[PDB]
Amino acid sequence: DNLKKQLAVSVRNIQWSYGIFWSVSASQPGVLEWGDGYYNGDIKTRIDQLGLERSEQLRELYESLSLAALSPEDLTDTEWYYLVCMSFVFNIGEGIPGGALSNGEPIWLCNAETADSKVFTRSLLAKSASLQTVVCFPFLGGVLEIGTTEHIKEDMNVIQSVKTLFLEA
Amino acid sequence: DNLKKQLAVSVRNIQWSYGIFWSVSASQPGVLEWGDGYYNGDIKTRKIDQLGLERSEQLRELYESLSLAAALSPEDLTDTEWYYLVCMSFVFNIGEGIPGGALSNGEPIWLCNAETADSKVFTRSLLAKSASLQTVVCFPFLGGVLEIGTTEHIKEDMNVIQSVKTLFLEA
Ligand SMILES: [Cl-]
Ligand SMILES: [Cl-]
Ligand SMILES: [Cl-]
Ligand code: NA
Repeated sequence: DNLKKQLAVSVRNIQWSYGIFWSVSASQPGVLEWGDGYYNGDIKTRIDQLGLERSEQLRELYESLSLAALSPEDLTDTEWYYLVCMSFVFNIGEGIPGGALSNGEPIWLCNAETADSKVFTRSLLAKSASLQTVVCFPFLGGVLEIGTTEHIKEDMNVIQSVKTLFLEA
Repeated sequence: DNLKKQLAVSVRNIQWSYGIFWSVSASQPGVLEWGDGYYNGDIKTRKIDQLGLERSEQLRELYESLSLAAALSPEDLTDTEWYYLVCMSFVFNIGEGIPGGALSNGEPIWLCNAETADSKVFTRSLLAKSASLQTVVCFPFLGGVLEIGTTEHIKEDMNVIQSVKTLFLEA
């Protein structure tokens, strides 16, 4: 699809730090890759109703590193978490996105920064980005991930609220 | 084992910004991958470390964390350090880019104004531009490819390649 506006409305509404849609590979069944995202976090360096520009710029920088443009020194540590997630690919069963696809239900990580590296492969990247809460759930034939620098106890109403905001955007 | 001390002596001696040894994949004939490097460029942060290996070891540690005691965070790096770090991800087919070109041709490729090089010759010309790297040189060496680059404009000088190989083997 193109999911950019849906991701933006839903992340900005719940006021979390970022969202990613992990989509199933066209070529490799049961392999998740980066589909699209929205970055809603802090920046240190500077009609777009939904503030898509910084997300489009982080994407452009990722594409140039992986072979008003941003340079690497412009990013916060939270922006680097967002950008390096674009490189990640998950086998069904693998990590929190692969886990959520296989299990067919949410994985809600509180204290994500301390999660076992075999449950959450990104726990140390989360720690450097001050990301505390990370949530993955099956949605639209892929996996929707949201994370925040805030500590939020497991609340299935947040997931319901994102799916609804997403589908009505 | 490793080339870290050899790379350090030779890059620090010629006073260039960095060196990389691209080594042929054990698994894939004619594919180059990152073997080892030495970063000799600017920084913005701050047992005897004679050759200043620590920052190179820290840039490697940060790369391994990004690809899944004084560890670096991404915000700590200069734009030249980012060139050095993202090179660790790159893989080249024989014939492909300047390292693959150097392996295939069996001789040096000396890029001046590397920031303006055609992207089919030098895949990294825009990364070079963001890192203020002007001169990039690859040549076959030890069954792989040695790459050196600098923020300076240095016209083609095969005596630089001779001095690096000699410094490298006498290190
Ligand atoms: Cl020094
Ligand atoms: Cl290249
Ligand atoms: Cl030059
Ligand atoms: Na994970």
